[PDB]
Amino acid sequence: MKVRASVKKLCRNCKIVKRDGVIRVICSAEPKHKQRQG
Amino acid sequence: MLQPKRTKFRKMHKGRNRGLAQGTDVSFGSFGLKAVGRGRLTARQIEAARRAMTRAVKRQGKIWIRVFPDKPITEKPLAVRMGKGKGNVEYWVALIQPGKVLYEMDGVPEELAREAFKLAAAKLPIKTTFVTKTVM
Amino acid sequence: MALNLQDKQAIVAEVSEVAKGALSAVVADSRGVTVDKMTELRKAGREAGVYMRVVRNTLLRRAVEGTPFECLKDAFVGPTLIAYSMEHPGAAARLFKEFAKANAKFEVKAAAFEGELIPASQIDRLATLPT
Amino acid sequence: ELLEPYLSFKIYAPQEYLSRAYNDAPKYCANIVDTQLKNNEVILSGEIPARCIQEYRSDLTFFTNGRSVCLTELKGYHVTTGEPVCQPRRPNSRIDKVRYMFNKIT
Amino acid sequence: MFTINAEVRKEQGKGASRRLRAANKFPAIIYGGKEAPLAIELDHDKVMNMQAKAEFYSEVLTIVVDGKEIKVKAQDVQRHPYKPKLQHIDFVRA
Amino acid sequence: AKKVQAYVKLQVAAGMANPSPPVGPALGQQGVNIMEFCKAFNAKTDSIEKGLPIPVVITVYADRSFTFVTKTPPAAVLLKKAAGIKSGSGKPNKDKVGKISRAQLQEIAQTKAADMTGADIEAMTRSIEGTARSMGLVVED
RNA sequence: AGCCAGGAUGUUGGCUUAGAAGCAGCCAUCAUUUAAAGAAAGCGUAAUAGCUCACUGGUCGAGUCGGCCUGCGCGGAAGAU
Repeated sequence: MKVRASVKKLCRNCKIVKRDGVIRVICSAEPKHKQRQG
Repeated sequence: MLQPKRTKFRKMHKGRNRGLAQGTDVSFGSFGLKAVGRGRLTARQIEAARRAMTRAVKRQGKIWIRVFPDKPITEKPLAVRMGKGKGNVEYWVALIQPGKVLYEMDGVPEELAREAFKLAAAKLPIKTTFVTKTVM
Repeated sequence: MALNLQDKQAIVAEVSEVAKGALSAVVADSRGVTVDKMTELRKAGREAGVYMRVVRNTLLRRAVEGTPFECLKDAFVGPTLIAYSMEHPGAAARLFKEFAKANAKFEVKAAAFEGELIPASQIDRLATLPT
Repeated sequence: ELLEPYLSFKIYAPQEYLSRAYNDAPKYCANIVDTQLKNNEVILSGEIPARCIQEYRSDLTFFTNGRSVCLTELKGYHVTTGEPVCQPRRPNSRIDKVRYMFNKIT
Repeated sequence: MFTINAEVRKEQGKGASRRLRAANKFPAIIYGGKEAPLAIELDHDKVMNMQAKAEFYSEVLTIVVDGKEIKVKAQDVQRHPYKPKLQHIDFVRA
Repeated sequence: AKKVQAYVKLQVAAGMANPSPPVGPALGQQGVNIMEFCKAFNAKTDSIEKGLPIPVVITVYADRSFTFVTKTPPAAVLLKKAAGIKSGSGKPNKDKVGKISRAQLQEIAQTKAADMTGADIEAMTRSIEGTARSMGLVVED
């Protein structure tokens, strides 16, 4: 999975999440848009 | 890559960058790209950003460039000792104090201009912000 | 949504269609079709013009806001989706029975054709119209 | 003026997989052609160049799921395609007075 | 609604104007006519919203000071170099 | 009144019996025979002028054939013989390719009204005349 | 903010006729039926069909969305007794 420091939203289905204090971008639609780091 | 056409002197002084720039207001186009930060811009960065936004406006409207290099920047070649002389010129920075307008835009929708200026603010080491023409 | 200058205007204009209006009938297409839009509204072209207003906005504070000024009984029709259809030419026009015949003609539902206020009656089918 | 043959190549594919055969069309150099369904079986009249036609057989063995079948034959000398206009040497040799044609170049 | 309350300045100079600039207020002055110029302190938070209208730079202002009203025009204005804020305005009397 | 199933509105001129270079597979994409679009397609064409591209409903059913109801040709191809020039848009506001007038285009409008959905003829007048403005044509009011 | 709805007939529109057709690129960017619909933001096709949002109804029933100005922080931040 992508680990880019920048995590601007790709598709409209993305949603910012801060699990364990780590910013993430979960995506119910396309798995490729899922990415770590932020 | 912009560059002065003949000059009084080739090599010149490093010099300090203290102060704030004169180029405050937008004076041509409908929208500008004011520098919040401070620092020299090489001639390549002007051209790189220049094409990164000319694309987004799709060759439409008009985009002035308020800054021009006019400052030679020498460089000692690699593996050379100190002394012997001031080094040969390489590139032409233009010092940018805070508040300087860089690019101006006209003939395009505003939020599109927000996109065109954003993708060209990416190419510039200095931190800039979007502005707008005022009634004085 | 547009502010009060446009919302009130939509209500006051409906009031003007009540002062000269009379017979009307409910309709509630919970699953309507645009082909059905070319039936009851095309019928208005068969009758006369665009003046008819299906106005499907039966909010208790919107369409019912004009109720105290015109026909107080209509506020009881307020619950659930409702679409008034005011008439001007021909008092007791034949448009009322069409809402029931269309419901059997692919319309799923039409608020059980309960009707409005000409005899101050209730959910009563009526073939007795000036024809 | 380089040109290549482009013989037509009809093929039979199942209708359910027939929509997957249209994806092979963009990869194939051939242009679309008329075809008609035949009950559960389906077929369509293609026409693609012979240089890439030999790879078309690999496409019906995969997207067809084993139901693929096709057939064609060479026809139509017209074609023409890029790029560079490469040519196959060489012509010609073992003929009388051939070395004098080299003088004509300069 | 072109009206701005404004207390009179008491300490002119670059020193006191820095302390005042940080307090969400900026210095200003009214001048013109046979009368001598009078410096006019005024709030920054209010005027910053007013300039957005094209009329603020054209139609006459009615700044109130010490009870007395003084109609003025925005003949001149000084932008902050990069922060979105005003620094000083020349309210020429109308 | 069953909804969408397989019907489409695409075929070229009505005089072109059994088209193939134009439509071709598209009409044969369903189980309908290619012969269905010439032996029966011309059965209504003979009633009126030939060669006019008239869309028609093609609601295919499992029972071999299909029901259909002819409609009205588009106004774009109508602006040729009745407009003189066979051209149209491409250069709209930049120059005047042609012009007619309201006295004539409104006169044709009610012939298409059998397919058009309008409360009144005047409401269907400018909706058709406004399509010629997309062509760059300037109606003479 | 969610929720069953709706989200149109010619637009197979002229175009370089091999096709672009709400969505390659050109322009116009109509107007109607109307609680509402851009003659189109994205997806999906050789092209269509198809799937959403714009917007607008009802259910619902109290506050909410989006920028600026900054304070303090998060991530970006991996080295060898």
